[PDB]
Amino acid sequence: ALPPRTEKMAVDQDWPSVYPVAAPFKPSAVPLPVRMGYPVKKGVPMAKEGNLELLKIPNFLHLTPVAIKKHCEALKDFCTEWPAALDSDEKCEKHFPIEIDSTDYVSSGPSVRNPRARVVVLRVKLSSLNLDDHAKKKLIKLVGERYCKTTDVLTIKTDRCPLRRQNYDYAVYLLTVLYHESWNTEEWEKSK
Amino acid sequence: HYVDWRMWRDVKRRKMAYEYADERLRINSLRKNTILPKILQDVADEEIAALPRDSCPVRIRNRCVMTSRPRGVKRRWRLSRIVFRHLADHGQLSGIQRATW
Amino acid sequence: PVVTISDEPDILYKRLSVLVKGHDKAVLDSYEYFAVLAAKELGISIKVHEPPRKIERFTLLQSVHIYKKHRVQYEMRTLYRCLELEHLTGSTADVYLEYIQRNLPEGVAMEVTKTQLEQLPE
Amino acid sequence: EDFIKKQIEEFNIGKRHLANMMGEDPETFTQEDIDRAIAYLFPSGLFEKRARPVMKHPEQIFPRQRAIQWGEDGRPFHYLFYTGKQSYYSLMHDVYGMLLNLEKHQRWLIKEELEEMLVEKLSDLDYMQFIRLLEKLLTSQCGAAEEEFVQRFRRSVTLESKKQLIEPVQYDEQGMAFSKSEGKRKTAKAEAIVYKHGSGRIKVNGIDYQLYFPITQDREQLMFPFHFVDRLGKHDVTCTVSGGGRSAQAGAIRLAMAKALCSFVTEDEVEWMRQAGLLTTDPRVRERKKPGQEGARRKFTWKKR
Amino acid sequence: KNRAARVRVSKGDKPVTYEEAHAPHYIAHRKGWLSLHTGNLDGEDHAAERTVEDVFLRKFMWGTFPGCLADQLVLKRRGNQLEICAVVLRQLSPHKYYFLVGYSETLLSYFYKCPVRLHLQTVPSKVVYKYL
Amino acid sequence: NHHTYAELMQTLRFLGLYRDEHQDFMDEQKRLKKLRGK
Amino acid sequence: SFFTKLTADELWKGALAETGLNRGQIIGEGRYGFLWPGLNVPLMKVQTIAQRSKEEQEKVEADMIQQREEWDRKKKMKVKRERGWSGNSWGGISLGPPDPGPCGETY
Amino acid sequence: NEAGFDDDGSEFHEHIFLEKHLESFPKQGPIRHFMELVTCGLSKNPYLSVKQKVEHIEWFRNYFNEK
RNA sequence: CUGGCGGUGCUUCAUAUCCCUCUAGAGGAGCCUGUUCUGUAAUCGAUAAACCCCGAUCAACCUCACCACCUCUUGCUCAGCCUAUAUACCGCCAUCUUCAGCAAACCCUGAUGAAGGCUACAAAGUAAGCGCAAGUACCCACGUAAAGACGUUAGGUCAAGGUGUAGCCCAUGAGGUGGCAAGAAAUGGGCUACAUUUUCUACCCCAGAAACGAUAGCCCUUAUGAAAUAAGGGUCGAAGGUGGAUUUAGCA
Ligand SMILES: [Mg+2]
Ligand SMILES: [Mg+2]
Ligand SMILES: [Mg+2]
Ligand SMILES: [Mg+2]
Ligand SMILES: [Mg+2]
Ligand SMILES: [Mg+2]
Repeated sequence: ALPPRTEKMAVDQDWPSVYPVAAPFKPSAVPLPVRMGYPVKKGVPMAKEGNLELLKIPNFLHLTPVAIKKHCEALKDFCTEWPAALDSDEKCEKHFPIEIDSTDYVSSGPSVRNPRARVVVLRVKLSSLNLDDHAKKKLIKLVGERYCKTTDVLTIKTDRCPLRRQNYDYAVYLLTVLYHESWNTEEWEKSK
Repeated sequence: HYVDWRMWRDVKRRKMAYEYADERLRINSLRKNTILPKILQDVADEEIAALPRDSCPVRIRNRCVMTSRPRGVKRRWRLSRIVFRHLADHGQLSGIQRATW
Repeated sequence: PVVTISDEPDILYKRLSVLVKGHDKAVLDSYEYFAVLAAKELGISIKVHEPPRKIERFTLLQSVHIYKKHRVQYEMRTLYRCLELEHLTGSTADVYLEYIQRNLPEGVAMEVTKTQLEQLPE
Repeated sequence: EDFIKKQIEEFNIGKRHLANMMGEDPETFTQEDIDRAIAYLFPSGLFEKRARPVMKHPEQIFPRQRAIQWGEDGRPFHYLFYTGKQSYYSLMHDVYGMLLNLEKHQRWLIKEELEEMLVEKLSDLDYMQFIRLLEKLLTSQCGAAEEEFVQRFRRSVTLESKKQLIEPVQYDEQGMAFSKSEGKRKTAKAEAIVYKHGSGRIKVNGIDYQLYFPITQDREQLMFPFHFVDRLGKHDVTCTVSGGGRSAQAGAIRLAMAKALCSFVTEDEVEWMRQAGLLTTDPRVRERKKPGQEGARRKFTWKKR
Repeated sequence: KNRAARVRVSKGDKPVTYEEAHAPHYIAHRKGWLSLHTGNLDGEDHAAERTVEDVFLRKFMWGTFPGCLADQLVLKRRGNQLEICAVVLRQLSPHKYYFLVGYSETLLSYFYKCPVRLHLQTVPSKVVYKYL
Repeated sequence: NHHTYAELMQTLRFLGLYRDEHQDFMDEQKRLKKLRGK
Repeated sequence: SFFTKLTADELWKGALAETGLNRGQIIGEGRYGFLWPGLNVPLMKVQTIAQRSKEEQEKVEADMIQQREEWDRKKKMKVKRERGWSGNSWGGISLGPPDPGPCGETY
Repeated sequence: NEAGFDDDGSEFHEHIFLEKHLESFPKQGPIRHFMELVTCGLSKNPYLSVKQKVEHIEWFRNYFNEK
């Protein structure tokens, strides 16, 4: 008696009250007798209930479309506005030339220590600045693998410290110091 | 408490090369060099020539655990192709299959 | 929401570049479909396609003892789906990634989200 | 046989539960729900196409066999029951009776198809005899009802491969009758813009074809299509070649020019070009390097000898 | 020939499961992957330690139940979730089942610093592939 | 190192919640050889 | 070690080799275990918590060894087949009758 | 990836600013240049801290110009 | 009694698989490379059929898994063995396959014996189960990685790794310390030249030397080490003028 919640389950029941948690397949708690397996010769797939293949699937039986809509309605919160600064990778850089990257990769195994969140680059568009009287001849030489033609992509990979936000802070401080020093160019910087 | 012996030899050699870190570090950093004085270079040479075995940092040969095989081994899975092939044949590895192109 | 309502200025996020990585085709397809569905439910205009695959077929023999005239390889039909969100806020993207990771596909179908801040220069 | 009905009832209960899952009102859903399921909560990933999750109502998948072959004190359903496959022999006897009746008055399917249609596993010579009887019936006084009854077991002709996908002349973009095209040759692709007028030269990748390929074979390949159509000079192009190297790019440009020509050319010349061989891509493409061999197909020396 | 994991025909009603009947050239074709772990990934790295941990967990779980694990497990790493799908067989009473399950769960959760949990395979029919 | 791991496996076996097939078989074979020895 | 070890199929097929145990100690018992309130108790409705000792465990191990010896003795289940006609030959001996066919007539 | 892997702080002005903290030997050989190169390599390595770099520089200067 | 055999006559026939035909690397030779095996304190795996750029995606003490000196029967192992029984295994796999079928359960053919189940103007097959076929994905459906049935060499292996049984239990294991890299002799698997093709140069094809190949080894070394391996700079700058009936893949 007491079948595996297959025949005793009432018909037309509240399914959201069956798989609310992000649970696995659970071959014993699956009222879906799905047939899985390769045929033998000329007949029907193998077993009926939990199959080895069914478990080998990454397992997404949990959270059905109804539960998906429920989770979406739950996540409906957090509606922060976004500015319409015109895309095309032009006005966005004109507003703020710097373009820092603060990602959050996903870790594997039971360890969260992922040496990958320290990525940082101060990709500031110098063309958007456009306030260099004599610093044009100074910045072109004070950096090697930078200074393009169409758009000046000043991307000084500043990754010296063992973090990201303080790395960007130090990069901005160094850029400000360099700009202040270039405001009063040297004496032998003209002849190149 | 291993079953074979080559595994234990590799373990001992690797741990001896790792423990004595500063010595071999300075030796490898200062020996073969054309700059700076040669006094410290000769000192490191004498140190590495007078010390006994089970310490030199040149004791790294990729081997596996299931067989302890040095021939054909990769650092990605710390095991040999045979162990990798044995695990793939049982369908215990994701993405591995026959070269279907 | 229940995240301590504050009044300080937020960080200007831009472009949530994502890149899924895996081996199985059906698993990656399911992951990208679920991601696109959730994004459309959130209301974010995005694009999707298929970048070039990256497969480094390592070397190995076909047998175990002695065999060279008959060799074999172990490749994979891996795929990638760049589910990048063009311009959006940081909190919404963070909550979205949290909901994703709360039940991500084991092994295959691993995402590599990436943002791009801005802030003021000096 | 009872196991079939047991599994049918089990799958019916499963489908009932599945329908109860969704809170919407459409119960007689189509393949959309199964597709969504396979995409979300059933992504196997098996390369094969049979062991994949294809859960479906077995009311139509589970095949059927001969039900009961007797009733009240034996009594089968025909007088040819002891002959094995009574249905086929009864149909043959009916065909012979119709043959005799017609005499008094005055494509085909495969064996597996006939077996699937009926419930008997017929051989080949019996099928040949059946075809002979059907041919005798069709020949014995050509009528209409019998002809249709015989064709019921046949198919139509459905002729294919005749007309060519005539591409429009394309007058948009600019005030010139250009036409897009492509070309493949050992992993290569391009997009040409062959105009209709301009009796002069051609701009290959923005530069004349003098400093690009001084070899005469390249110019001959470029002329191949224009020479085949005889519209030589009256053509200007500004194609953008990419991929390949030398002969690959030459063949790609040749195919692109041939397609651009066939786009706006009479059906006769279009078919002549299509049949001559200068539109499709030959199988000569970068093959898969054999891992169990040194080079491509060159196997080891003393392999079998 | 190649008997990497297959079993040629012999009798008719012999014992055999899904994993105990497959060819090497059908690892991903007619057969699935019993370990969708975060190891052998690309272009992502980290595979040696992941495979070692997977093998250790599988061997430990096989050693737990005495004479009840015919096929390996199917580990699932949903970030910080270790889901086990063992092919367990009805041994004796449910009290021992619950006691052992809870003990193992608590032990693994306190050891690996990650929640672990398993589920029995209460099915009255194995995953037989070939009748053999 | 397989030292702490070996001790943990031995403790688990003592607790009656593990299995050591190869080790027990080797120990039995060694006992048989000693009985036949030496 | 253990990583280098294997399951049991290889050992069994090597010890048998035909080409060319899980029964004794229970999981609840151990070489140095104690009374686990989880099992080895009634329905637990109210329960008692206790622990075993080294002497009790040794006594249980001795009892298990005696049970194993008894099982080994029982394994020698030899029966003298009634010698039909001659010895070591399938002579005159009755086994069983033919079961009924698909029609009937109990034979 | 914040729950760990902090590697202490830097205050955006501790790991790089190593000009003063050098202990320059009487400028007459390549020892100062080698120390500058070592400091550059340490600054370019984001897997170190302030105390670690300070101890490394101290040990280097000692083992070099102990005398 | 049905088979292996047919240099049995014959039937379907072999499509690069076979002779008549050739496209071409290699055969006389330079370089990486080992085979029958030599040597001590530097095992090697049937090291023929399926080894001789196979395991080696490679041999400075690790890699060489092979031996001696400081000590043991707790030897890091509540010891192991890379020690052996291929007449006992698990393990991977070519071969015939470039075929065509094997048979449980039934019912028949021999006065029921070793056996067989046999042809449509039909003379006994339905044939559990394993198959080509359905291709498993792609350059679609030919073609590629791999077969393609019961099987073929007590098949290779007790040592790629583990293992019944025996031996070491003053080891053939070793905790710490010391030891090779060369072909006496032949050879072949890959990059190379005998010709203007060895050098392709600023141009990959609008302009041409030595009239030959114009090596290796050695020194400075990218790397390091107690003994060089892919190769950049200098020197040598050779070996022989497609050289033996030819050899193997190729129907694009
Ligand atoms: Mg042998
Ligand atoms: Mg084969
Ligand atoms: Mg096929
Ligand atoms: Mg193939
Ligand atoms: Mg053998
Ligand atoms: Mg010894």
